[PDB]
Amino acid sequence: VPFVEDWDLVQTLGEGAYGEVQLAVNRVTEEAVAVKIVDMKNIKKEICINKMLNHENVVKFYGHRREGNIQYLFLEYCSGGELFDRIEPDIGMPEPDAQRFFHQLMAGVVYLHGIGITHRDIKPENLLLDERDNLKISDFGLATVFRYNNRERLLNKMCGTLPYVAPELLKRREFHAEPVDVWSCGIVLTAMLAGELPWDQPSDSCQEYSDWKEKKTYLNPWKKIDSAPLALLHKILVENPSARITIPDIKKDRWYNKPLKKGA
Amino acid sequence: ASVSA
Repeated sequence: VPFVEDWDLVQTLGEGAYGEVQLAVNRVTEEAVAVKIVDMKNIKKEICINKMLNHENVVKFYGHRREGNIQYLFLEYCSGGELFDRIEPDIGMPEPDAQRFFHQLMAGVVYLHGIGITHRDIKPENLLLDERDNLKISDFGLATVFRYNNRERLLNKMCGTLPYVAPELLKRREFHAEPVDVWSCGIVLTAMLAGELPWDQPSDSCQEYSDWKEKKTYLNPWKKIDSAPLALLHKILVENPSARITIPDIKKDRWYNKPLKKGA
Repeated sequence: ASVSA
C-alpha cells in the first residue's frame, strides 16, 4: 500500500532545550502517534529502555529512525495530555479520581520495578492520559536499570525534580532505587489531593518538611486531605527509606482499597 | 512538516 509510511506533523505537543515532541498523523490511516525529535548535536540508552516497555500504564515505543543527526522516536499518543492539567491549583481533584489515577500509577511503577527499571522523575507533568483518561508513565530520559541478572545495583546519581525527590538523594552517597520512586508517587498523590506541593525540597533546612516530620498536619496541604489518604501518605513520606512502605504494602492500605469511584 | 516511518 503506497503512502502508509508517510506521517504529517500537525501539532507541537512539547518543545524544550532537549528537542521537541510532535503529534504525527498517518497520511493513509489517520492513526495518531507522538514523535520525539532530537538533534543529536544518552539517546541510545533511552531507546534501549523504551524497547523493553510493554504495559497498559506506560507509553509504548513503536520504533525509531534516524536521518543523519536527527533521531525520530515513534511513541504511543496520549490525547488527554498531562495529569498536571487535571489538578486544580490549591484544590486538587475529586478524591475518587485521584484514587483511580493512583491505582494506575502504581500498576505502571510495579511493572517497571518488576523489569528492573527505575523512572527517577515521576511527577504529574510526566504522567500522561489517553482518551479514556488512562494514565501512562512517559519520558524515560532519566530512567535506568537498577536490577539485572537478579542483582540490585545501588544508585548514586542525583537526578529528578527537587520537590518530588526523596530525602536520601540529598543526604546519602548511595541509595536503593525503588523507595525513591515510591516517594515521588507519594508527592504526586499529595498534589492530586491538595493542589499544592508540600515543600520546595525534603531537607531539614526546609521549614515545611520539618513541620511534616513534626506531624503538624493542621497546616496545608495536609489539612485538605481526608484522614484515610493522609494515613497512607504518613506511610509513604517516611524519611528512612528502609522504613518507608513498599508497593506490596501500599496495595494493602485501607484507603487504597476503599470503593470510591464508579466505573465510566 | 512530515516524517517517514
